[PDB]
Amino acid sequence: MTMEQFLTSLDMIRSGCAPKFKLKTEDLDRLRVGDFNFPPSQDLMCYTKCVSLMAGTVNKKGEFNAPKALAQLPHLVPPEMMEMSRKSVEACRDTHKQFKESCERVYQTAKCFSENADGQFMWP
Repeated sequence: MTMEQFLTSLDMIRSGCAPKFKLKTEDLDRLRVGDFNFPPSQDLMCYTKCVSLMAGTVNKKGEFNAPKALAQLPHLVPPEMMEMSRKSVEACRDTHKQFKESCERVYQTAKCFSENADGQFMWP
């Protein structure tokens, strides 16, 4: 995937998930630039789960699958973002073990990616 394809994919992924929830545009804008520094609603957390299910990086119980995520990266991010993503997969692989509820498990993992990111992080 090229950078141009990646940037557009963010909108396409959002379109498959956002209609299932009641979400604020301002909250989606913040996640889009990797700013997870605000309290999320349950709907926003479950949105992150929907996006991750589409990516194949989590199961329906919200358990993050690090080997599978590493294998999926070429279908998720451009070459330019691979190393940063590999680094965040490793740093954030066990975050889900601290939570029991599936949407929360995914949201906290995504928040960890955003915080561990050593470059710009973008969420669909």
